[PDB]
Amino acid sequence: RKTPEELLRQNQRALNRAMRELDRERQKLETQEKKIIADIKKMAKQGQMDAVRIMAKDLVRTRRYVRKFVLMRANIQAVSLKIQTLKSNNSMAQAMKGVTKAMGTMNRQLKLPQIQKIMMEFERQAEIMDMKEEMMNDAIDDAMGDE
Amino acid sequence: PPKELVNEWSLKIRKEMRVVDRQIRDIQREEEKVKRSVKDAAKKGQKDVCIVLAKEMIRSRKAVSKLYASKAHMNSVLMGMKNQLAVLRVAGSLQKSTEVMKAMQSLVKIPEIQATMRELSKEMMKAGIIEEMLEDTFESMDDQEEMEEEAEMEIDRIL
Repeated sequence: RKTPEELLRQNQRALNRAMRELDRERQKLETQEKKIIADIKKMAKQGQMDAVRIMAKDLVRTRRYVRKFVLMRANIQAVSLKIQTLKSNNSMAQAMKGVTKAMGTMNRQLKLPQIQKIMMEFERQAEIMDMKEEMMNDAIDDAMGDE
Repeated sequence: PPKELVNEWSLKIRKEMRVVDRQIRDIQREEEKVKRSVKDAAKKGQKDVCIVLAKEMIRSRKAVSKLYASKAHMNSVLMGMKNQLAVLRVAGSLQKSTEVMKAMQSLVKIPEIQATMRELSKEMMKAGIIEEMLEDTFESMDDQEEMEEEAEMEIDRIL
């Protein structure tokens, strides 16, 4: 048995190897292409008026193939780019589950009713402060007076 | 094995393309010889036989064109074989990627993550109302329009 992340790393770097070897094949075809233009230029001055046409067809065909070698290089890298975000999604899922559990156990401590009871008790005591103080000042200012 | 046979037959393809190149080279040596013969015929004043010499000039060139077409066609089928090998290997890599894809997605599934969806939604539902209750009870303590105006006046005094 192999752990899931072990297979992921192997697959990713196998994709990298495939990209590298596709690049090597493309480079070989570009060297062959340059050889083709060299031969066409050599034969262009010589002439024949048609062998240049056959080699031009061969050259555009080489370009057509290297087009799609680059295309498969992009295709291979695209699936690696897709699989990169998979572990990010898994990490977000696990961390989100953890923070959800933390928030749940935080909310379970003080629920709706007792926090409201604390609220009413504090508000009533704030009522009491103002009543005592304002009554005191009323009575004492009334007693002093004269101004 | 698919990869093994491709390299073998590709190297044979170039082996035979070089033979075709050798044929072209030999015919071009004869090409130079006949061109020199044409030049010799022209200077002698017998311009009439130079027509037959020119027919000789062009027949060999047609043969050269045929051989070059043969070479290009062999090269084309070689490139096609290499292309098919590349496509097959790309498909194999895609299948290998899909295998680990399924293997690593097998752990987390839709139901147990939708349970967390709803759980976080309800926890935040409660947290928001609790925070709003605390904010409202602390803002109910004294007037806000009265204090907020003194706040800008505080800025002038400090500055």
